[PDB]
Amino acid sequence: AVHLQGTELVKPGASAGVKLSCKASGYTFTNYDMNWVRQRPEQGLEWIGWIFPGDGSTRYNEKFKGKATLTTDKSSSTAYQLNRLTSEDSAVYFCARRGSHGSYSFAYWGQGTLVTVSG
Amino acid sequence: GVGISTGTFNNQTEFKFLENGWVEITANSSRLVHLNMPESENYRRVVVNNMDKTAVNGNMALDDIHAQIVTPWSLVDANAWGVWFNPGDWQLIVNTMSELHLVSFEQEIFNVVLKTVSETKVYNNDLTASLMVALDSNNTMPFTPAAMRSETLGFYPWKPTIPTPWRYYFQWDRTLIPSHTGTSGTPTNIYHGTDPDDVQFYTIENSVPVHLLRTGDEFATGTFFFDCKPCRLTHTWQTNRALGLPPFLNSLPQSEGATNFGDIGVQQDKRRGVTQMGNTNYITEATIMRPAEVGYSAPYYSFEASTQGPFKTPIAAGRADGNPRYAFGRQHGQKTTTTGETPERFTYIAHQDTGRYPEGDWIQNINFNLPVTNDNVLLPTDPIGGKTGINYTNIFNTYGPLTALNNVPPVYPNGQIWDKEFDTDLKPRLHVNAPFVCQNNCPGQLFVKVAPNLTNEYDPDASANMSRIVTYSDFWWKGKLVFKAKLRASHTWNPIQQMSINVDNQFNYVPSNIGGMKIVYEKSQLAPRKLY
Amino acid sequence: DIVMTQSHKFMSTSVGDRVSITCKASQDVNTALAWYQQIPGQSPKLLIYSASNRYTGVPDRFTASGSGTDFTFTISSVQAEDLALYYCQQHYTTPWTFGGGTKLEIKR
Repeated sequence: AVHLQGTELVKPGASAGVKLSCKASGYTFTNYDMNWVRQRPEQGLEWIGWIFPGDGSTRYNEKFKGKATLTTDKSSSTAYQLNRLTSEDSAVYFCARRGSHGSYSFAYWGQGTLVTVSG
Repeated sequence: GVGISTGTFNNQTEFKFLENGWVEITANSSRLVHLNMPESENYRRVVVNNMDKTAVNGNMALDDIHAQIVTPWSLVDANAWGVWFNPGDWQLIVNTMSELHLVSFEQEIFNVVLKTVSETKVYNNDLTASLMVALDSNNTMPFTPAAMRSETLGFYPWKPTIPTPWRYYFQWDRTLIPSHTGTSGTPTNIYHGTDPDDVQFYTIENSVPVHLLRTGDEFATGTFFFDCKPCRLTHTWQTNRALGLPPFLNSLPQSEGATNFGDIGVQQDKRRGVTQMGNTNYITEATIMRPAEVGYSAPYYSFEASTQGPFKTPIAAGRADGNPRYAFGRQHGQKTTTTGETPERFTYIAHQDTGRYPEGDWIQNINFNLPVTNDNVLLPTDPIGGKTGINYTNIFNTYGPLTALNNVPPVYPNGQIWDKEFDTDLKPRLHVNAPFVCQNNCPGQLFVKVAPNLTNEYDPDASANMSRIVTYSDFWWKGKLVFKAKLRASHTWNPIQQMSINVDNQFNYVPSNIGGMKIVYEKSQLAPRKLY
Repeated sequence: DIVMTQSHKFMSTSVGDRVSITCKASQDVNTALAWYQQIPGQSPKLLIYSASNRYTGVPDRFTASGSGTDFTFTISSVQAEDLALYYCQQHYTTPWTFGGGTKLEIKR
């Protein structure tokens, strides 16, 4: 009964940041890292990073280093992404979790939160 | 009494120059130790299992599973070089001395002051409260050096220090079958529990006498007398290629310069000497017979598993692998004005040339057809097991009866001084964490606790924890460590390497404008030494 | 960074046939490969992990094979609920990289 629930649409201007959230239910939150992926309609899927809520340990890729910061909140079982500058980074963002196996496959995904940057 | 001091502050290092080139070094260390009341006055049995990281395939090395008894007592550790020496005394020792003995050790606790917080906050004096001190002289409780967790007393005589909460390892079982990114199964990640034949629950109350020190009392552990081997402050440079009589040069250079070399004017298959290759006539520097072997090769980044999980096989001497990495905080050398929880780290590269260079080894067939082909050689660039990143040097052990190696050097200021010997039948030849090793008995550990300060509503038949008055102590610790050193003599025409201050390392030894201090790491074995 | 290229972007398919999507990797990943299926407008669903193993709940018509730099993901009998966008992820090293996708069609 693992369920990930992300927040809904956001429409920021092309100067600021938006904090996306992902609420986890159905498992020991601190037993699994939380991964964030991006889907643009042309450049495909892309992996942003992961956050281990216990010990709060992050890892990004070189592309989203200064662009997104991950944060965890225990006692609420929530994950957060910051999306610092957000120039034309409009895409659908997913909050994913590994699975029961041990490979970094993604068994459980959130419904996706769309982020559109316009004026 | 209530208004009489019970001891004196002394943080001086005295050098007494006996005759015949022997020096006594008396290091006095005085600190002000601040102690809080325990979070709980009960013993806890806690299991740590980081399933989140080790369930991922490939993270076997990130295993942190264990079981520990958490104790309401605190430990007072002074087994680190920085507690006893500042950069100046360390310079004097490592520039003037050659060996180092460990003679004596003693501790005292004095000027105990116990206080109570009342909530603004008011701080009152508990003239009738007591501080429990225990000294494990018989060495019954498990040994626990703090220098490996960087939890000793601080390195500054003018900075108050805290003791570390005591705890020890409880037995457990753990199986972690390794894997990699791309494994098709779920091998096994199981914490089994405890084998009833290995349970060991120690308590300070049942093993050691406890003294209750009030404001006008003091504790004095008598002087412990070591009996160990001398630590050498000289390093060796001779490998197996520099042992014995060199080859006679029949053509010496005529024009002194940079690229003018000498020549052994004898063919390699017409030279005289002894070899251990009884089927070849070549006598070279890589083939000639040396007395023994200096150093050894060992499987590097190798993990052996046992009943409690996987662990890294320790390497005696390194040249990467073998070099210890030290991480520490603001009390132990880091800039006291930095912000953040990132510790300061350094890798100690020792001066001694007793390691190996695996990118330069190789094996070849016993036929020894010197221009070697592919099928008759094993290089550090061939796959072992089909793995592109694993060559034979990763699974190679050349430790034999002909192996000679040196003990580990002192690491200022974060290294340990002394260690306890393993209580086994066959003992190891050296430790990798301390130059000195107590073989039979080692100084006892000093545990401190603040006595329970009960209120008027106390019920032992209540499941909740006892309600205590918030109490904290500050006492003064004093220590005397006596070494014996030999003053070094010059046997060469040329100077040697010495430790000194210069324009690059200048501000590492003086404080900043806001009171920021730091103790950088210094090398110990500076001067060379003849091996053969 | 490991780039993973799926051969075609659109693969023709008639219901009941056997379809084989192909995936290539820039460098050698031993098995280290996962296959996802995404209906347009929803979250992806994990179909295969370790390039051969089938996740719990996936119908037995999806299979996969391969190793090194070549991988294949085949449906032995197509249904109308199988025409989606199939993605090829590598979990050999970070950063995790996905493929471009191959949309399965019905023949015109």
